[PDB]
Amino acid sequence: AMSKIICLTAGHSNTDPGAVNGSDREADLAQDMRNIVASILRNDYGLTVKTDGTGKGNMPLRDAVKLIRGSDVAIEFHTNAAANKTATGIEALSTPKNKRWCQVLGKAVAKKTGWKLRGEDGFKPDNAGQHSRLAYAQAGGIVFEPFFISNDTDLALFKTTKWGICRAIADAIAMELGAAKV
Amino acid sequence: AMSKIICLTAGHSNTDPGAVNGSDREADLAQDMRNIVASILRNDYGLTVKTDGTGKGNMPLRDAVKLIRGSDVAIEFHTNAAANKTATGIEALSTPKNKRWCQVLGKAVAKKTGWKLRGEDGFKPDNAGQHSRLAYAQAGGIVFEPFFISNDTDLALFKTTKWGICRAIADAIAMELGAAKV
Ligand SMILES: [Zn+2]
Ligand SMILES: [Zn+2]
Repeated sequence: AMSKIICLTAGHSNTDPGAVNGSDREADLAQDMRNIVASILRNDYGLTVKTDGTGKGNMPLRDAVKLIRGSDVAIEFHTNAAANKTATGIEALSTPKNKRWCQVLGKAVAKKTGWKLRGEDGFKPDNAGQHSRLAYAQAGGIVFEPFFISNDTDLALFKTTKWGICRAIADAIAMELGAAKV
Repeated sequence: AMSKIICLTAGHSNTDPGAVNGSDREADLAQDMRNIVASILRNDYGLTVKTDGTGKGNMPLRDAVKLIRGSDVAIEFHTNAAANKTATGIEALSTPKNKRWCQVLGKAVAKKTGWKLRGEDGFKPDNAGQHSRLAYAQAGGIVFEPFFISNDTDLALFKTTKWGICRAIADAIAMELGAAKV
């Protein structure tokens, strides 16, 4: 696990913040997910994590893809959104190579939240995907959408259990890599 | 600053979360402040920080005061609240003896955000106080309330710039303790 490289990035930016629900912005939620998961992987496990920093995300695709290629797992955090404010659940978009990783991530979040796993236990393939960062998924990264920002109830749960959810994600990544806590 | 000790805690708990504004809760914002500032002081400045953990707060007073007494500076993060939803500004409650630290913190946040300083450049004394954790300030800790959760505009600013606000706080603490800015 100490030879492994985990890439974590955040979708969207301060100027183009993705989906919004009130004063909650996708860009901000994605920044929190990337930062918290990164910090736990580094602190609790001493693992190598490469990121697009601690600020907002939306690293240029060219640069992102270079990071994807240099890593063992690469995850960009996003929130889902629908006009239907009852739409709910967890999904991760990637190539079939990454199905197991998508399922590990999705299950980690489902256990903590009771949210529904969409797709195949949280996996949706790139060949059928529609996304602003579909190119990231096509390149072998994972576009992870743990919840719909448009779902007020799920968003409230996320906001009240953010650190616990992100710890579940970090712990699941470490477990899959066989990394013990340090 | 390498031999100094900082204490950081958070107000309120998961099931008694303090003031709320929609699905934003004081306990959760306080947890973010405490965790982000602590992580910057530890990871960027290499300083020694004592905390009530990475979860929710409301460490018992007997325990909290042990940390206050064993630190060079001790801050519990809270949010202010009012019936008047346009009430605004920064305050830090502590003993008179501890005025300078309160003003350092408040002015740092004012510079970053443009928020108004309440009291004397952010300081308010423990001897005229009304607060659930007044006893934390009475012991010479600092009950820090950088903004009113009840103010939609200021809460939104916190939400969109929190990592910068928390870095401004961490920088102010480090520099006052003798460390070079990072
Ligand atoms: Zn997105
Ligand atoms: Zn409070």
